[PDB]
Parts: sequence; structure tokens; C-alpha cells
Amino acid sequence: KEMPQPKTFGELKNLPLLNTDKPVQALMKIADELGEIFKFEAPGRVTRYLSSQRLIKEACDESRFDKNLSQALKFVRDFAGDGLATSWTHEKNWKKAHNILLPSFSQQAMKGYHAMMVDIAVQLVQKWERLNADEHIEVPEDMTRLTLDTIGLCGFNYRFNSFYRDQPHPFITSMVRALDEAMNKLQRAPAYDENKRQFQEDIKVMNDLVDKIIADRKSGEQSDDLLTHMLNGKDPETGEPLDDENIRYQIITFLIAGHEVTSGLLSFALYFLVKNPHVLQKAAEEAARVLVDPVPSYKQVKQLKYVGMVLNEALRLWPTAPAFSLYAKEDTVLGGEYPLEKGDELMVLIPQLHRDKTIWGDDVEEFRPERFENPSAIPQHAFKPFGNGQRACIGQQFALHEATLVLGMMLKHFDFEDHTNYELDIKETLTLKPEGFVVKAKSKKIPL
Amino acid sequence: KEMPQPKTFGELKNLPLLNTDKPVQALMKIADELGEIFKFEAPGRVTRYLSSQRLIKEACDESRFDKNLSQALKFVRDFAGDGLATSWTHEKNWKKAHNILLPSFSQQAMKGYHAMMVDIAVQLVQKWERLNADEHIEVPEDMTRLTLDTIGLCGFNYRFNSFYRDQPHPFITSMVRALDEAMNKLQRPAYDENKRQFQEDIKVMNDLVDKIIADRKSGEQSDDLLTHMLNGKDPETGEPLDDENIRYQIITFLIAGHEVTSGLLSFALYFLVKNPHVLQKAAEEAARVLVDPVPSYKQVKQLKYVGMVLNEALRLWPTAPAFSLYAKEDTVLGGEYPLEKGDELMVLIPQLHRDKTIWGDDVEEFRPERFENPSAIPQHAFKPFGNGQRACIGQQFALHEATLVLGMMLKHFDFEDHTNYELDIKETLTLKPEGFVVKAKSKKIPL
Ligand code: HEM
Ligand code: HEM
Ligand SMILES: *N[C@@H](Cc1ccccc1)C(=O)O
Ligand SMILES: *N[C@@H](Cc1ccccc1)C(=O)O
Ligand SMILES: *N[C@@H](Cc1ccccc1)C(=O)O
Ligand SMILES: *N[C@@H](Cc1ccccc1)C(=O)O
Repeated sequence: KEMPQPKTFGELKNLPLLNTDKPVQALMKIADELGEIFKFEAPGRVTRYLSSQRLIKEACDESRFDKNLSQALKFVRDFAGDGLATSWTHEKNWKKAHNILLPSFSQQAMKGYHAMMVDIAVQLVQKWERLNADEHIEVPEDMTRLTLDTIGLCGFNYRFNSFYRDQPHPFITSMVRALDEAMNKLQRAPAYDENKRQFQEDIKVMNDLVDKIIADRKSGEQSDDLLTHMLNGKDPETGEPLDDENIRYQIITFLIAGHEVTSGLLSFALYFLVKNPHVLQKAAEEAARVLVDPVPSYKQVKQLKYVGMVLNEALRLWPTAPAFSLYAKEDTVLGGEYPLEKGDELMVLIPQLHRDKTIWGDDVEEFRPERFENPSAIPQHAFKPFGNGQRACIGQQFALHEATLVLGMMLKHFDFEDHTNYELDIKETLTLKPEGFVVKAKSKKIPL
Repeated sequence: KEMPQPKTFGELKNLPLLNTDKPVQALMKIADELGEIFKFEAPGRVTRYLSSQRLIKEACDESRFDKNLSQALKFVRDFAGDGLATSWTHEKNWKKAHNILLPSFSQQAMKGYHAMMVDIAVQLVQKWERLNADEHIEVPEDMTRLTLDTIGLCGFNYRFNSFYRDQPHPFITSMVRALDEAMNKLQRPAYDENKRQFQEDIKVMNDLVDKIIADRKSGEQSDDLLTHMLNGKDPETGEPLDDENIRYQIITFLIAGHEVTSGLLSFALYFLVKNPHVLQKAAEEAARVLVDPVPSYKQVKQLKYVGMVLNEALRLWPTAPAFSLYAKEDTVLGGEYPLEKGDELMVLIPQLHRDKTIWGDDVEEFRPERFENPSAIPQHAFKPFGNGQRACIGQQFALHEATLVLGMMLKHFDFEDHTNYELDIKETLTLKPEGFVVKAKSKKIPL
């Protein structure tokens, strides 16, 4: 009944614990000492970090808990607005955009996005086959190039052409810097006057590009992208279409939730593959037996079951969206021993949930894709890499299909060597990525 | 591209080849002569028996192949009904019962069954320590007593009390006889008596099970499969299983439980006493882990090598020796065998597990160390529990029960193959080593 709490720092309480370049991993270490739940206190804020399936399965009860905007999401809201990810459930614009955007994110809608995904996937395979001998691949940098171009091509029919650059796009320079400042606000309290001047200067860069792209599209030209469905799609409930401001926030949202959070999955997947040669060969075998054409089809991607198992296990150990927030709708008791008042907040520490030994056994730290041989064997609310309930990831099928195609083509065309014996170092922005992860790719000389 | 086929018998085609008391072993011998695939033809039926991991990994593609009811499963359906094992994937009651029964068969649900499994496991250990000198154990008969009592106690809180009997329960008297008739119809006024007895055997099973369902509905609750089915509702449709289907699930769980699982223990003990080094390695682990008079659920999960012994025994002699599949659409198998929509396939599991390209040249050797790393095992090479969504739902149940009991057996007894048993596999719908007997000299470790 008495909830533990980590070390305090006087008037700042537990806030200095977040003053670190790896906060998610720090909360994971705190969870190992304190267990399934611990109270976290800051000046003006209190939250409870959940780590066990026993309690998270209760927090996922939508009749008792709703999505809360964490302090990180409130800072992203300053440029993501009332987009799908940074809006409240009770706000009119969430349910409106949710109803309009569900058909464009279905598994059957991935058939229309497949050709543009293959476009960017071919550019990645061609870059790696044009490398010289002893040259290495910067894995997270190249995965971000692919993911960002994929969502740009599939979402707005816009080509960032990341494979033609070493310096990033002027849009994401402002974006990644706005995400950095938003994360740096997490552990605060004239000195930061420059930060604020740069923050609004970075917000205007994102708004002007998207609003110009929206105004340019509105030629009347159609396409198979997210952009067309938002100009002509109407919410069945209210009958209304999204206004011009909201569509801008959705595009910014899809670009953030697109590029490196999805690429982190590919980077972690490739890392765990080259660290487990048995799994690598088994996944490479499936890529060769299934992808029999120079260009993979939509059906062939769906046949890569073991590649999806590899992607699901990489999401287990290192989910790139490492947590989400919930608040109590009413007075309730959590786990029969932790009474919660209305409005009290919860945190779902996803990497810890996926390390519940009572769910996955003693071998939680091993990269074993065979845990996902049969999805019905996994308990309820034990695997939550994409959120929960109606507030779950709407682009889950987008990210999984894109990652399955690219990983299958990567395993089909290249042998991969961990030439540096990479020591895992997880860089923490708002997401997780293996910093400095490099590999060598000996081509298999299979043409496209 | 041209598919081989064994010898034919005129208008009967290959059917007389099945007129034998060991058809699975006979089909295994045909695979050794004909290879990874051969056509099998009967009047009104044709199927293709797959034997290699190369082709079976394709047959396991659920987007291209679905579970088919083999001619044996069609005959079992006359009393197993639309239960989980004898229903088609498209029948509404399969997915309905599948959704309702998945949580009750989870690995976390084995914690609730553990105490009742230890109850029957202790009765087995006490019977064996109460034997007199020079008395031997009838291994498959005693393993069947344990597995039948386990599923009855864990599934319906009913005690068959098999260790208090010499003649089996009247329910399974009709059940084993109905399985005999169902298998003998496969290779068959002359049989008029069989049908009269067959309907008499079905009525005995239906009336008994329906009485237990009506008796439970006392209002009493429990941690058994029966309670999970009376109060559980399918999340998809919102509906609960009706009473006729619940009867079929209980009949299903009684068949698919005891004698398929008891074969695993009998084969496991056989392979243990034929390989004393493996026997000693597993007996050492049982002593190293089971430090309590009663094993806990946590301790069973730590019997890693015992599980390898159980997995290797399932490799050589899987007790559910095959399953059936049909092509959902026109497809090509292996790039050389074109199949039309609806064409049937057979997965000869004991042959699949003897693929030298997967397990090496020592396929016939009992090496439990093959399963040290499941990621080292190729895809769809080890299929003792079926495939995909139609896989064994009691997989958990059977492995935990067999690991607990086998661990207690190795901890409490030294085992001697006093007759130097010659393996003789009796074939009903499953496989078991007939006449396998051993001596168990107790270690005098109390409970
Ligand atoms: C590996 C890839 C991804 C992971 C692990 C992931 C994870 C998540 C998680 C955990 C949430 C819940 C956030 C919360 O509850 O506060 C979420 C929501 C969301 N994600 Fe993703 N995501 C991924 C890729 C994508 C992609 C490709 C898109 C493309 C548009 C996307 C767009 C969104 C949106 C719009 C939401 C908010 C949905 C709503 O609340 O209505 N994400 N994601
Ligand atoms: C050594 C023990 C066991 C083995 C080798 C085994 C094997 C199998 C196999 C191969 C199948 C697939 C049948 C097919 O595809 O046509 C299956 C299905 C099934 N088994 Fe088992 N089994 C065992 C124990 C059990 C136990 C203890 C139960 C307890 C209820 C059980 C219940 C079932 C059920 C209900 C199905 C049908 C599942 C479905 O299709 O939805 N089995 N089993
Ligand atoms: N996103 C999680 C973890 C986190 C804590 C502190 C800084 C960054 C990320 C949360 O907000 O609690
Ligand atoms: N990830 C958490 C971290 C945090 C906790 C408490 C105060 C500030 C930040 C979050 O999203 O807020
Ligand atoms: N269950 C297998 C093997 C078998 C063949 C003939 C009679 C009994 C069992 C199958 O049905 O093909
Ligand atoms: N076990 C098989 C045996 C069989 C195959 C082909 C024709 C007749 C019988 C089965 O259950 O069908």
C-alpha cells in the first residue's frame, strides 16, 4: 500500500534524476530496485511509474483510465498542436481526425502505400550496393533517411531526397531542434532567452513549409497519400472536414512519429540480428525463400512471418516510443492496494513491462524472436509497443509494413558483419536509438 | 515435378497399404523409399504426404493452407462434434471456443492447475514406492492413469481415481472403443455390429458428460476448464458457448489429453533408460532443482534439461503423428508441384523430424541437446503440436504436466530396464510403446 520513491534532492524532489542524457534507461534502473510501481515527484507534479503487466493491464482499462498528456507531450504540443498524438480524447478535433484517418491507416490501405515504400527501399539497397570495399554503413543515419523519405512520399507526395544529402533537410533541422528543446524543458526549474527565440523560429519553419505544401496541393491534384484524404475526407459523426490548421498539425505529427522512432526499430532490429547469428540466418533464409521477385509485392511482405517476429522482439527489448501517460477518470484502487484519486496520473514504462519475468520467464534479456511464433500465446496487455486502446498507434500497420519490407530486402541482398563489435549505446531524444552503430554489408550480387 | 506414388491394388489404389496395425510406421517406410513427397490415392480421396522441412515450411503458410479434417478426424467428429480439434477454421464455433479457452490454457494459467497436477503426480510416486521387491511397472498404463486423472481433475474437478482401479473408467471404455472403430473405418451388414456399438459408445459419452455439465450448473465455481466455459463469453461475438458444444470440448479434452500426453511420458522414459548418460544428466537436474518435497510451479520451469528430454522424445515419436492441410487457392508447392484449390496435404511429423538436412546424420539418436537453442532450429522443422492458429491449445498443459511428473520420477527412483525392452509401437490414433516395463528402486526420499 505504501508506494516506494527514489532518492530526492531537497526542494526539487526527484527532478534532478531526469537531468541526464539517458532518462528512460535511468527509470528502468530505478524500476529494478523498487519494483512494479514507484512514485515520482517534481515541483508541481506527481506521477507513478508502472512496470508490471499486473498493474498495466488495469491502467489499460479505458473505463477507468484515459490517455494523459505527459509533460513531454505538452511541450511537443507547442508545434504538434491538437494533432492525433498531442490531443485530449475529449477534444473535438481528436475524434474528428481519428475517424477521418482510420481508413487511410488500415492494413488494406497499405496496398496503396506499398509502391512508394518500395521506391525508398530500393534507394536504400542501391546506396549500400554502391559502397566501396571496407566502407561501412551508419545504420541509424541510413534508417532515418529511409523512414523520413517513406512518410514524406507516402504521406504528402513530397521527396525529402535524404539519400542525396549528408546535411539534413531544412525542415527537420528545425524539427529535431524543436524536439531537443522540448526534451530539455523536461528537467527545468533570462538565461534561456535564446532558446525561446530559436524555438519559435523553428516552429515557423515547420508551419510555413507544411502550410505551403497544403496550399500548393489545394491544383486539385489527387494521389494515394495521407494529404488527399484529409482535404476531401469528412468525419461521419460531425459531417465536417478537418480545417487547414489541423491538417498542418497532423502532417507535423506524422513526420515526427515517422522518421526516427520507426527507424529506431530497424536500427535495433539490425543490431540484434548481427548480435545473434542464428536468428540472422533464420531471418535471411525466409527473405530468400519469400522475396522471389526483383521488387517485393504486398503479399510477399505479408509472408515474412519470421521477419515480423524479429521486429516484434526488437520492440519488446527496446520500444522506440518508450512510454505513454494515463490519468484516472474517477477515484479507483490500483492493484487492490494503491488507491488513486480522480485525475491522478500514471506512467507505463514500456521497456520494463516487456521485461516482466512473470510473463516472459527468466530469459527476458535474450533476443528470442520465437516468443512470437503464435500471437495468441502472449497474455493480455503484456506487449504494448504501440500504446493502448483507442489512443494506440494509428500508424502501426504503416510502420510494421515499411519495416518488414525494408528488413526483408536488407536480409535478401546483403550479408552483414559487426566489424567493430559494436558496444550498445542508446542515445535518448524523445525516442531511443543505438548511437554510432555501424556494420559492413557484403553484397550478394542479386539484381533489382 | 512428377509426384511418386507407392504400389497400387487395382480399383482400391493404395488403400490396402493402410490395412495394417501400424500404418504410421508403414507410411514412414514409404517416405524413406519415395522421399519428401508422394501421392496417396483411395476411392474418392487423394492426399499428398509431406516429409521434408523444405516443403512443410510452405504448407505451414496459413495464407496459403488451412487445417483440413483428415478422414480420421472426420470419423472422430461423430463424437467430438464441432470441438476445437474436429471443427473447420471457418465454423463459427471454433473461433468462438478458441477465444474463450485461450486464457485458461496460458502458461500463467498453469499456476492454478499446478496443485491439482501435483496431487495426481504424488499418487503416482506413492504407488511406485509401495511396490514390493522384484515387482515391475507397466509404464504406458501408469502414465495413462496419471494423465487421465490430471485432465479430469484440472478440467472438470472430477476424479477418475485411476490408481484405485484395474479396469478403466466406463466413459473411456466407450471412448477408446470409439477411437478403435474410427481408425478401423479408415482402411475398410459385415460391420453392422460396429455401428450399433458405435452409437452405444457415443451415447455413453454424451450422457455422462452432459450429466457433469448439468451437475456443475450447484452453482459451484472452481479453477477448472468447466468453470471457464460456463461463465466465459467470447469477446468477438459477446456470446457464450452453448451446452452442446461444451460437451464436445470436454470429450475433446479427455481424448486429446490423456493418451496423446501419456505417450510422451512413456516414450520419454523409454529413451531415458536406453541412454544412461542422458538419464543421469536429467536425474542430476531433478535432484539439483527439486529441493522441496513438493515441486513448485517455479521449480518445474527450472527443469530445463527435462524439457529438452521431452522435446527430443516428441521429435523421434510425436504422439499426434500428423495433421492435415488443404490449399486455400491455386498454388505451387516447392516450385515443381502445382496444387489446385482444395487439394489435400499430409504432414508426416515423425518423418519431418528425421530430415537429415535439419538434424544431421544422427537423426535416430536421442540427443536432447539439440534443443539448447530454439533459434538454432530452422523454421517449421519441429512441429509436434501442429501449426499456426490450429496448433495444440493444451501444449502448455501437456508440457508442464509431463515436466513436473518426469522430474519427480527422476528425483525419487533409479530405473532399470530389466527386460531390455524391444521397442514395439502400438498404433491406435496415437503412438505408444506397448509392453514397456521397468523396475524402479526407490531412493527413499520422503514427500
Ligand atoms: C516503430 C514505430 C512506432 C512506434 C513504436 C510507435 C508507438 C506509438 C505509441 C506508444 C503511441 C501511443 C502514444 C500515447 O499513448 O501517448 C503512438 C501513437 C501515435 N502514433 Fe506511433 N509509433 C510508431 C510509428 C508511427 C508511425 C509510422 C506513424 C505514422 C503516422 C505514427 C503516428 C502515430 C499517431 C498519429 C499516434 C496518435 C494516435 C492517437 O492517439 O489518436 N506512429 N505511437
Ligand atoms: C504430448 C502431448 C500432445 C501432443 C503431441 C499434441 C498434439 C497436437 C497436434 C499435432 C494438434 C494439431 C491437430 C491438427 O492440426 O489437426 C493438436 C491440437 C489440439 N490439441 Fe493437442 N497435443 C497434446 C496434448 C494436448 C492436451 C494436454 C490438450 C488439452 C486440452 C490438447 C488439446 C488439443 C486441442 C483442443 C487441439 C485443437 C486446437 C484447435 O485446433 O483449435 N492436446 N494437438
Ligand atoms: N517519456 C518518459 C520517459 C522520460 C523521462 C524523462 C525525460 C525523457 C523521457 C516520460 O516522460 O516519463
Ligand atoms: N517522461 C516523463 C518525465 C517527467 C516526469 C515528471 C516531470 C517531468 C517530466 C514525462 O513525460 O513527463
Ligand atoms: N493419422 C495419419 C496416419 C494414419 C494413416 C492411416 C490410419 C491411421 C493413421 C493419417 O490419417 O494419414
Ligand atoms: N490418416 C489419414 C489416412 C488416409 C489418407 C488418405 C486416404 C485415406 C486415409 C487420414 O486420416 O485420412
